Amino acid sequence: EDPHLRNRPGKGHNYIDGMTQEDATCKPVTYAGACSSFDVLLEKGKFPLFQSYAHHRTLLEAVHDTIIAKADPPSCDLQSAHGNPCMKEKLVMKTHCPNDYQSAHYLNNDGKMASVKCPPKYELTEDCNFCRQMASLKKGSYPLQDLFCQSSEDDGSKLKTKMKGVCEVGVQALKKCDGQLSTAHEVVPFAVFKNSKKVYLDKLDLKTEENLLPDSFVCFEHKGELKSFDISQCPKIGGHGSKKCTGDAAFCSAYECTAQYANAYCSHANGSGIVQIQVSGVWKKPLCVGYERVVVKRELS
Amino acid sequence: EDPHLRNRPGKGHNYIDGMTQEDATCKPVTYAGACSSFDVLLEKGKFPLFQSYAHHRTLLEAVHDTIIAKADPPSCDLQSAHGNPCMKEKLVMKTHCPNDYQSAHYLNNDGKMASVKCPPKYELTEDCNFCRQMASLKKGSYPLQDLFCQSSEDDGSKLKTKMKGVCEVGVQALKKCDGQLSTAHEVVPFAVFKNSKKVYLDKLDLKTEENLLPDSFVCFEHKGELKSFDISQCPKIGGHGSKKCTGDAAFCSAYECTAQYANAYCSHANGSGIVQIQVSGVWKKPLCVGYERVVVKRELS
Amino acid sequence: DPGCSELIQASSRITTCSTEGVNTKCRLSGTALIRAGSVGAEACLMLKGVKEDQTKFLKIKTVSSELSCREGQSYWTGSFSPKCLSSRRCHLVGECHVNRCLSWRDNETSAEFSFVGESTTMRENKCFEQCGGWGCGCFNVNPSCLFVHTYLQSVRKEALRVFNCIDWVHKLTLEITDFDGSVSTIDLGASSSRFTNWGSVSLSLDAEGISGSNSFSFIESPGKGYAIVDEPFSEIPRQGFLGEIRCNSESSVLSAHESCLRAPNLISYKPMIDQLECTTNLIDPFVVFERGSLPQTRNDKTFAASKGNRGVQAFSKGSVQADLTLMFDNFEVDFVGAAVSCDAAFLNLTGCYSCNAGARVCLSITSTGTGSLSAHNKDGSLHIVLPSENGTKDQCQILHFTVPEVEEEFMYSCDGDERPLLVKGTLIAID
Amino acid sequence: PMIDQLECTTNLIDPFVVFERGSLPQTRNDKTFAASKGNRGVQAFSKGSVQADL
Repeated sequence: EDPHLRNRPGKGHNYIDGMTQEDATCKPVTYAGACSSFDVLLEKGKFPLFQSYAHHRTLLEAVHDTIIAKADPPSCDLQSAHGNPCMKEKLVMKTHCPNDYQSAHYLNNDGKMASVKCPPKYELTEDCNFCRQMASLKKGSYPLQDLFCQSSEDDGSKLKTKMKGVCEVGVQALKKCDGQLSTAHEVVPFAVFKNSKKVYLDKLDLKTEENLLPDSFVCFEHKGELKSFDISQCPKIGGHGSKKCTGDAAFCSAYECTAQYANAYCSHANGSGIVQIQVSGVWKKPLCVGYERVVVKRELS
Repeated sequence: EDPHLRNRPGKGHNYIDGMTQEDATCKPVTYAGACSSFDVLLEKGKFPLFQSYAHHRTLLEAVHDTIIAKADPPSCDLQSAHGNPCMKEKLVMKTHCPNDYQSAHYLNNDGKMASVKCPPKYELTEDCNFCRQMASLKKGSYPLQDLFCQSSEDDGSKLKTKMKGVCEVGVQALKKCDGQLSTAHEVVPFAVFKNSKKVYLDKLDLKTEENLLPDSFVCFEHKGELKSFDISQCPKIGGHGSKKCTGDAAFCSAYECTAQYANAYCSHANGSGIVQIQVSGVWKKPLCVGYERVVVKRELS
Repeated sequence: DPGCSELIQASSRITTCSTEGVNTKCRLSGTALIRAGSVGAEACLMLKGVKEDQTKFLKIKTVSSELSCREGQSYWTGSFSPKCLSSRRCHLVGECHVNRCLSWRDNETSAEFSFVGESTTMRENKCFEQCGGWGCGCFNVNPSCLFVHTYLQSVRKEALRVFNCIDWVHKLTLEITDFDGSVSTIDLGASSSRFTNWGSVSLSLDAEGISGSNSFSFIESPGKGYAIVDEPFSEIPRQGFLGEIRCNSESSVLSAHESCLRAPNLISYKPMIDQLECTTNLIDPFVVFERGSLPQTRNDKTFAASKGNRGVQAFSKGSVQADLTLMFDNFEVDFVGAAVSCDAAFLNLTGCYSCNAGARVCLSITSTGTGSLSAHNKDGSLHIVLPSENGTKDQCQILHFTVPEVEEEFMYSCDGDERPLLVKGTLIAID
Repeated sequence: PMIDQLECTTNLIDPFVVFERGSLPQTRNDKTFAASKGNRGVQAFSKGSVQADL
């Protein structure tokens, strides 16, 4: 089942900087849309976290949501010399990158959209650290991290990495290890709140608290395939908003149905709610939580 | 850890005096060329010792490394009459060897590389005793025994063969057996020290101490498909080199790496390092540990 | 009330200090041992760094001695009410055969009841034959048939969950306080482990239990009090027994889901040609719930419910003798040397001596800055820690002594300099 | 199970309890049990004579 795999509530814009080859088909994201930065997110056997949390937000959709700023530069070149921002955070990665790709975006420590791009027409290697000569080449980027976002606004400038007993993980300089460093590639989650740093975690505990929220409804155009339509354009009952909206009994019981005056159809959906995160015991609202495979240096003794 | 069994550290020479007709495709030993004295060591499931110690030297390369002496004469002529010094040492080596060969090297009593020769036009038989007439003829040398070589300067000239229960092995006259003896054919390993004798081994006790050594790394190339290059050209910490090379934590922890600015990829090897031996109840660092199948005369009532 | 009754020093093998940013911090990569406190008493953990003033403490507040129960085979139950539906048809008309209704399956929807609708409840289909002729409105001489379609629905707005207890686990609700001041309330039973921010903790020694618990069934009520029944656990649900109709969840009883279990041939019927009254003699659990409502008097113990966490408990009247294992998962403990002043004064000293209870001390700490106060004696067996802030507040904790005339000199400080202090108070003999 | 919460735990016996309550040296009947010096292995000490043949 799962009729809400490709439908993106709210914004739904997967525009990448530098790799400008999919601006025609990428905004918005409909059911019959084409975009290499979203098709691999629902691939069987790749990112199960996005398949489980499909009715949420992504990285670029969070950048275009006026809540996450972009890095400078947003698209770094792989053929530079010294002083490359996308070098230390990229070489310590571990997830294998597929073929027929040139750009690769991820999340930096400061919490901005960081991406890399090679000169045309050079594709990525096996690890994605370097580049090499060139199915068909994709017109977009490849998400290097399996993270998601939502509509949150809590501050997290006072919360730091809570990884106890860890010397240096990823690119952050936590504490000073007294024993011998044990280089091992493991999976360590991360969490980024509203304008904060990359706060790593150890035991991710995510819960869902669904309630009467406007994000639990979708709307698709009629057909005498499917299209895209924003559900936030439907006002309450006994009122008039910007665009017309209509639906069935569940959608008409809370919102005003305009019958044939609209161009869509509201249906009873779900999978939204308010997802919380377990950070330092106190349940907070995540904004950029996910998983990143970096190099973990633990103590041998 | 890519398996590269063609790169030879040090000199990489495989030729003997009196029969230098293989100095074109085997001086040095690289990916280009065809030499029968090195191609037979790369057989699948035949020589596990050379496959385990791939990044180590051999016997001829150890002789050309000015670290061990050679036998006199180094190439015994099997065609001349009135006998030859290379007869009682090779006749006891009852082993199998293919045809179309002209030379075969082994170890004598004085710890020197004793080999034979075959002037045109003569080829070795199934045993290698005499030379007969002859398709292409392999003008190299077929290794009759499996061994390796490494750099070592540890003293040990007063240590001879220490065996128990064997009165005579190979051709050396060990202990005096006043009673009887049984002639059998068994595989007994041997060893050699820095300017010593052919010390046979009864209890094979070997170990590998993998350490940050220059001969334990393989550098690649950057195109824009990762072929080998060289390891002696990568710059060091505080030194000077040709083109810049980079790699993981092992290559960058000991040498210099610039990642993006570098033009080579130095990765860690596999199965290489300090190899020691356990003889006479003490640990020593030999030059090369090998085995052979000769005549073993044990004790008998 | 605060007050560590048993205090122990951590070993130097698992205590390694460091220095980062003009501060001396240290982590713990081991596990210490401390005696479990009684009702009111605590069990602090003194941690030492590189010198004397740098001293941390980890207080564990013990609520009371409880004996939780271990749930095993659980099931939900409740009251229900059938609804008989009659539909008589003539013989040789569709499926009006007298031989088909005899071996009619319950999971087979007849042609005369295929228009009921979405009925995902405990439904069944029978087949009772009647008479024929022109006396009951039938055209055929052969006797007619009466189709039966009865489904079970829920009529009670609440339900009950009947379960048992295989063993009484001695659970101890501990309020572990971290070094910085983070308060965390957890619980430990027998040898169970939890997950805290400082690592993990588990109960060690346990010499308290109640035998004979399999022959007692418990009933849980949503929000209301629990119950107890003096009978063994319900085996197979049969006719005329408490728990003949069970389920698996609360929604399976409040909505009468078909995924539950029931007694076969339990729904009775009244074949009255055209009329039918399906009535069942279900057992009402509310009568037993009212006759046996907690709390009750059972032997020398007090059986009651529990607050916050759902579960059965058992109040005891014995001593508290247990051990705790504070497992530190390599957690760093930092400390900043304060520099604020604090002029404390003695108030009173009430309580008892030579017992696990202790004695309450009164201290009027008057400081000018927000920080922490550390106190100690002379030989090195007593330590008092109390928060300090700008103002005049009355603090204190529970202290243990073995003499009614307490005349021990204390050494408290708040910035570095230590000043003497004498305490006094008359205690009573408390066992 | 608590809707969205979960409290998974076990009930295993801590071996360090018996390890600490029965730490060597622990005498038995009339001997003395202790560890070995150098080689790993349990041994025992007696108070008798030495009567053996090599």
